[PDB]
Amino acid sequence: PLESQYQVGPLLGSGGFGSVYSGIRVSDNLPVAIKHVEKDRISDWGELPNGTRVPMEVVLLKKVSSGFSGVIRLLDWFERPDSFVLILERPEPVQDLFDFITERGALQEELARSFFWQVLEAVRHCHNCGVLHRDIKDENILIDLNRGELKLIDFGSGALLKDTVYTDFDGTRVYSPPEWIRYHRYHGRSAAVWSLGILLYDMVCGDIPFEHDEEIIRGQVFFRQRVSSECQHLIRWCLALRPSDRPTFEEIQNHPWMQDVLLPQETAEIHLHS
Ligand SMILES: O=c1[nH]cnc2c1sc1c(Cl)ccc(Cl)c12
Repeated sequence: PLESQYQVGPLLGSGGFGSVYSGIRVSDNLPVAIKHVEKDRISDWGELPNGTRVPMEVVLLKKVSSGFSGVIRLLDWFERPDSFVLILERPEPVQDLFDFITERGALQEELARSFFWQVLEAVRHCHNCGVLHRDIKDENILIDLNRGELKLIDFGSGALLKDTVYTDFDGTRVYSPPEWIRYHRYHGRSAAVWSLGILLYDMVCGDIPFEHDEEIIRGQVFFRQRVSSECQHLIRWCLALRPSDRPTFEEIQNHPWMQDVLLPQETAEIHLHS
């Protein structure tokens, strides 16, 4: 044990999630990301199937790590006196969706469809595993640029999925539903669907629809870019003011805008230029 196991490269990012470095597993030259989180910046703690005091983020990542490639998988973790260190898979080359949208602007609908579909599969996988992400947004999605595959990251604001009301939240406010803003109360699935509507709008328009609380509460969607009526309808459906008026995951994936999605590799070859 100990970081004789890993060679450390450049800082890849830092923010609310901690600090993430590029890394190489010395053992087999596996590319990895190395994420440092300060103990004092951790509020939510859980314990393992084993039963040790770990950050909730480790509990959640363990529950979603395995066969599916929709989430960036936890390979290992270490405790330090003042911090935890997490070793995560690193696709190469990779770009986060926020940066991809910054570089390219509003996405063509065919591309947004494939991207949005993969996000839905990823979020469904988390929920099936009993994990609520609570911070779905472009900054928390990585693109494996050669494979055309999207991967969910930073579960540091998430929770165990439950069927009762959540009264806490520490994700991104501008992706948070009106019921959180007004009442400080939400249910996990319908909150997630709201965040998915914001993300979808973000993809086809090149920015998020709401910046202020009053915009969120009003729920009035203005399309700033040319977007098909089918896409507008799905977006408007996801952004329903009443949580029960929002579509289920099945209803989203069965929507006419979602039909005939590109395969990931088709997506990379057409849009990411493989
Ligand atoms: O978990 C993460 N949080 C924040 N950033 C990242 C991760 S993984 C990862 C990988 Cl693999 C490549 C590049 C970045 Cl910036 C991140």
